[PDB]
Formats: sequence, structure tokens, C-alpha cells
Amino acid sequence: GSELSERIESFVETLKRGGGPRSSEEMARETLGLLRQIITDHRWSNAGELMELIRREGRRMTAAQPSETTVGNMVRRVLKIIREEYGRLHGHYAQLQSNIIEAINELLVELEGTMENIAAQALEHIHSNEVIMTIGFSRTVEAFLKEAARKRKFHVIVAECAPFCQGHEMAVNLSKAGIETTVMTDAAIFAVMSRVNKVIIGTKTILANGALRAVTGTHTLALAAKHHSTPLIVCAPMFKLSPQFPNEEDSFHKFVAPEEVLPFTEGDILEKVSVHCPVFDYVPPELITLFISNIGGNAPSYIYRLMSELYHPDDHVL
Amino acid sequence: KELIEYFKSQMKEDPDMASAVAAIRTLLEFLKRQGLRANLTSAIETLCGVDSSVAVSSGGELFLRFISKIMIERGELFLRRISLSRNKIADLCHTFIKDGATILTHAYSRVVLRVLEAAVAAKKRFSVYVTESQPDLSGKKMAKALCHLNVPVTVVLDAAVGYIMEKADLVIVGAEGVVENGGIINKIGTNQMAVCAKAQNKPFYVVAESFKFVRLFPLNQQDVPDKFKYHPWVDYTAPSLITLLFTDLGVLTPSAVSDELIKLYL
Amino acid sequence: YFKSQMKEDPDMASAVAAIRTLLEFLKRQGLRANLTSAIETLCGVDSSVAVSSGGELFLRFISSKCKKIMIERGELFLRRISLSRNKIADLCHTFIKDGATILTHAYSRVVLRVLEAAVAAKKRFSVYVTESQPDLSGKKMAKALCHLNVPVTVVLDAAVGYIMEKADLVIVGAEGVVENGGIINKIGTNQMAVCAKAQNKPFYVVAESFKFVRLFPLNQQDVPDKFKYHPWVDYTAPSLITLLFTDLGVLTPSAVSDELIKLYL
Repeated sequence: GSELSERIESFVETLKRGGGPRSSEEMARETLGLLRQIITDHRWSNAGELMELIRREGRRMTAAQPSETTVGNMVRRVLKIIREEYGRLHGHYAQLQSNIIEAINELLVELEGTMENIAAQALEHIHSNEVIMTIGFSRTVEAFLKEAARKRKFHVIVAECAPFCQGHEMAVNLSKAGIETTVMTDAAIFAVMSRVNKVIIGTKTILANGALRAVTGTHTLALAAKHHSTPLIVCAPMFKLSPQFPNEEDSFHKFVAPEEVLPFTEGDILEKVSVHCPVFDYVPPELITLFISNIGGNAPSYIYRLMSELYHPDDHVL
Repeated sequence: KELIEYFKSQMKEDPDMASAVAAIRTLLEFLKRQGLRANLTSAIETLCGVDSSVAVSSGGELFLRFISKIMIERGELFLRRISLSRNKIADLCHTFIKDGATILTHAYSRVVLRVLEAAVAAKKRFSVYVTESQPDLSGKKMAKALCHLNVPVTVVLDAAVGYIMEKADLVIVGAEGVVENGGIINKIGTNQMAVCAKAQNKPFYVVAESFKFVRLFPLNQQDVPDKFKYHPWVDYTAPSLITLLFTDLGVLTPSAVSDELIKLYL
Repeated sequence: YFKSQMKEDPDMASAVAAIRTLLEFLKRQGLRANLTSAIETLCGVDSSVAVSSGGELFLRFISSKCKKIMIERGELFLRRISLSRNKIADLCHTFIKDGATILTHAYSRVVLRVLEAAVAAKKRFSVYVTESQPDLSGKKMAKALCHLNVPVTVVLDAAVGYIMEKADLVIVGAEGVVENGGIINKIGTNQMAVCAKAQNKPFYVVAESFKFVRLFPLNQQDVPDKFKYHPWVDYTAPSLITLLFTDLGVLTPSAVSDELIKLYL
């Protein structure tokens, strides 16, 4: 299947060059579709060959971009599906393909439904005349906020990100719905984190110990929340949950060109000054209050069980 | 009793064999020699009397639970599986040590020694600080065994754990027994080190095997049974001061041990 | 100068002995140089914060044909320093309860005087003492306290956190009080203060006025290395101290800085 190899190479290049789709849901859906296509257009007799081929492909896709913790999750999910199916049929080498495809489709439809599954739980935690603040821009949190703005009324404060000011789009989108949102810088968090009653944010990846690898600036927000004793909620689907711990990992953050921090038109001082631009950061589990998932809320202390349920322990290394 | 004879035999023949492993080995060896359940409970009390440690009691409880033709098979398999718990814990914990980090270790323990021996084998460099453990000078033995591996060890004073806490990147200590709530029963000088580590946001890691899970829930230093303390020898550390746990079952959080115990039902 | 025997009689602290030696050597401007010479020599024998504190206090007090006023002031200051301990004990013995449990780290004449003044008031209490592994002074303190008809108990240095819940208050002596309010005491003081802070246990400190040293340690390394020398002293932040019982009265950790500023040391 040379066309399959071409699609795989294009995906790897767009992921390593400038990333795939802009939102994480589309990224996960495209990864799962590519995995389904690989499973369909390929020859194999035993499940071991298929699973090791998928392992190699996922290893390649992860080496293309290690900071994109959305494709490895789909690869591990497909591997777990294959293993569960093989154990159910053997606990087999002629009709294992169609059932894998059916399972993958079942996973796809719920992948799409995750957004509504999350947004439906907005009225359980938001009350009238509440003061909530957020940082960055996330579709999940945007829906979670604008879904309860029809019957409930509250105040929203959006803190922009210094390297890439992405909170402006979120503030504009929330103001278009009439939620009385306010815009501020990421340097006035602690200054205003005294009249706030709750915090809701979105993350990029959930580690195994209940930690978050979100955009740079959320660790300080969590520290200020824990100092002021304000519940900090994280709304993230299950595909943003990886079986890896904070340490035991190099290249945790993503370092981009210093152009966003210090422009190229400064002068000669750029030869002496050393500039670093981290995109993500690490947030320990002790500063998290609740996890709003597709299966309802959950405390940070109950993430290991979801890990054991979703992924296989032998597939953590991949 | 010949039970104590066999226990001392297993303890002296193998110097690095843990106490609970030797107790389980003696129990399985005597099993070859209903009515059986009381016979075993009796063996476990004499053994427990000779060595007053939580590990032996936990191992005996786990063995009896395993006892409730097939038992010899399951027991041999269990012994062989628990034999490699040290390597299983090392291969998972030695990766949490990064270059340039300072280690703060408590009194001698074979598991942390194995973890460090595996870490240094991976072309790594770090510094260690061992506490003297005044009750019995075993920390000096740990420092000796570490310097024997070409690592810059440094023996510190039992009352200086707070003075060098700022010069430590992480803390890795052993455990005599993991209580149901995630706490740990360790040397008497362990509860004071964890408090300082928490006061300075220092990662407090704990290394323990799976046979050290015990169905105990002490609310303070008094709820600990006196048969384990006897100048007490051990103390209880709350789970709020522990960051993570490295066991043969995998890296666990302070709360996963309660789930495991509930799954096992004592 | 002469040998370390002005301390032939034991009671007397090292700082008071150094002050007496300095005052007597003054009876032998250009004084300053000679005196600095003297304080420095004196300090070779004793790497202690109290000696340096007393020396700096005497140097500030010195601040030369009018030597009558200086000698009279030195005599009065020495008498006041001698009466220091009775005042400290009489003012601190009121914070001890009948049946309460007390926790002490190492041997100190001030805490011993406080305990004896409290037991002289028909009070009954139990005291826990740390063995002081560096030098076995906790056993000496327990022996000197068992004679006063007090149920003393000796615990290991590593078991300070095991008996912290049983103790009701913590009282210890300080070799030197830093400007911010902290104290420079035995190596096993910071960990005890930290363990007490985690359980809302009061942490009281007793010290004289000649131990107010004008330092500002930021951490365990900012302290001078000459005082530490297996270190023999550590620093304790003022956030872990409840009150300070000195000859000037009962003050808070944020009051010694006011005294040092008024002194312009």
C-alpha cells in the first residue's frame, strides 16, 4: 500500500513541521482514522504482527513530535482494543479485522460526543453570581462556560498568555455571548486572585499521577489558588490522558524560537543574552481540585485506575 | 522450636534476604510437614515473636490469605515472583534520578542500595547524604557500602536532617510496612525528615515491596502496636507527606495501596 | 590573654566570662584597636555566637582621658548581666502549667533555672530531653533535673517527632539571636521547631540580652562558618518562634530588630 505509506509520511511531516489540525479533537480523530486505515490496508496472519507494526508506527509518530501527547494515546488505545479482542476470542486468526474496525468506530463516535458529554455538566458546579477566571484558550472550557450562561449568570476573567496571546480570542467569543468577561495580563493573576471564587482551565495532557502539562503560566495560577484556597477545575476529555509520570521524561516542555519573547530587531545584545521560550509547564497533582471527564467528575487521586482501565501496563513504553 | 532454627538458617545462609521473604520460605517449607489453618497461625506467632517487625507479620498474613496439592504450586510461583521484586522496583525507580541531583537517604536498606547500584550502572552521577541512625549505627554501614561503589557519600548527623534539607533535591527512604492509608512504618527518625521535606516542597519518595502491605490504620504515633516499636524503633508517616511509591506492582500513589488492599480483602 | 579559667566556677556563661576579661583588660581612642585585638584573640578559644555577641556589645558600648565613666558603666553592665538570669526565670516561669508536658533539646542554665523556679511554686510537670548526640549534654541536663524532683525522660535525637504530640509546649535556650528574630542554637533545634510548627505547638525561647547578634542569615548556609565549626549550630527562622523571654521582658520575634536599631550596632 504505497498510498498508505504516502499518507503516513504526510501525517508525520505535518506533525513534525507545524502540527496537524489546530484542535486536539480533530488531531485524535485523524490519528484514529489513520490507524484504522493502517489496520485495513495491510497483510498479517497473527495479531502479534499487527500489534508490533502498530507499535512501530506509533513510535515513529511520537518521535516525529514528542510534545504532541494525543497520538500516542490513540495508538495505545488501539493496542488495548486489539489485545482485549484477542483475549476474548482466544480466552481468531480469520475474522479479527472487522471487529477491530467496529470497536474503532464505537470509539470514534464517543470521541466526537465527548464535547457534549463535558458541557452537560456545567450546572452542577457553576452557581449564580459566581466569579470564575481562566487562562489561555480551550474549546472544551469555552463550551463548558457558554453552555451555562443561558440560565446562570457569572463573571469571567481571561488571562492572556505572554508568548502567544491566545486568550483574546476566548475573551471575544465569551463577550459575544454576553457573559460580562474581562481581559487582563498573565502578570496580574495573584493581584486579582483574592475576589475569585473558582477557577476553570483546560490542559493539553494529563499525566499518570494526576498532573497537567498545560500551557506555560498555569502552574503559577494553581499555586495562587492553593494559597488562596480556591477550587481549580480542569475540563479535559479522556484522550488527553497519558500513562506517563512527570519525571522519567526528557523534552517535557516545547521550546520555540525566541522571536515571540525577544524580537530580532533588538540589536547586538542578542549575541550575549540567552532567551528561552517554553510553551508548556508542569503542574503537580496537589494543586488540582477536580477533573471533569466524560464519565463525570473525579478527584486527582483516582487517575491511576482510569489509566489501568484504558491502557495496558506493557504498552506504556510503546 | 525448629521453626526458629529454620528461620535463623534462612537468615544466615542468605545475608541480603529480607525477613518477610525468609518467613514465607520457612512457612512454605513447613507446610510440607481445616486443622492446617491453626497450625499455620501458630507458626506465624512464634516467628513474629522472634523478630518484631511489621514485614514478617505482613508476609505471614499474606501467606495465610494465599492459603484460603494446589497450595505448593501457588506458593512456589509466589516465591519466585517475589524474588525479583527488588529488580522490578529498581528498573522503575532508578529513572527518577537525574544528573546533578543530591540524594538524602535514611538508614541502611537493601532495596535503596540496589536502586542506587542500578542507577550508577546507567552512567549517572549524583551525591548522597546518609543519616547515622543513632539507635543502631547502620547508616555508617550504608555509607560504606555506597562509597564502595565509587559514589561521593557523606555521613550526616541524626539531628542535621533539617540543616542539609535545602541542599537535597529529593529524598528516597525505605519502609518496614505500608499501612492501609498509604502511610509508612519506618525508622524512628523518618517522621521528622518527611515533615521538613514537606515544609520545603522536597520530593519525598518511598521504596517498598508488595509484601509490606499491612491492614493497619494508625491515626497517630500512639495507634502503632507496641509489639512493633519494641526508645521506640519505628514510627508512622502520614500519606500527605509522601509524593510517590515505588513497588514491584509499579509506581503507585499514596491512595492506590488502599485500593489494592480492598481488592485483596486482607 | 590568660587561660580559660575565669570560668573556673562553672555556672557562669562564656559570654559573661569574656565580658569580665575585657573589662579587666580595659584597666591596663587607641583602645579600639587594642580591644578589637583582644576580642579576636579571645575568640580563638571559643567558636560560639555568645562570645562574639558580647564582644560586639562591649565594643559598641565603648563608643580617652575620661575612663571613669567607662569603668563605672562597665561595672553596672556586668552587674545587670549577672542579674539577667533571675529576671528571665521569674518572668518566664509563669507560662508553665500544672501537669503539662515540656520538651527541651539540650542543656542550658536558663531553662534549668526556669524549671526550678516553676517547681518551687508547687507545680508538677513532666519534661522530655533530647540526648544531644553531638555531645551528650541532654543526659547531663536530665541528671541535673532528676535531682530537682521532676519526672524527666530522655529520648533519642531522632525520636523528637515521635514525642511531639505528647508535649504541650517547647522551651529551649538560644546561643545567639539574629536581627530578624531567629536563633542560632544546637544543630537539633531547627528540625524540632519545624515539627512543632506542624502541630500548632507553642515554641518558646529563653535567652539573655548579651546574645543579640547583628546577623541576617537567609538560609542554613548564610550563617558564618566559624560558628558552625558535622556542624555544631543551626539557624531557626522567627516564623517558628512564638515568644522570647529575655531580661528586658517578654517580646515577640519582631522586637529584637527594634532593640538592635535603637542600639545602632
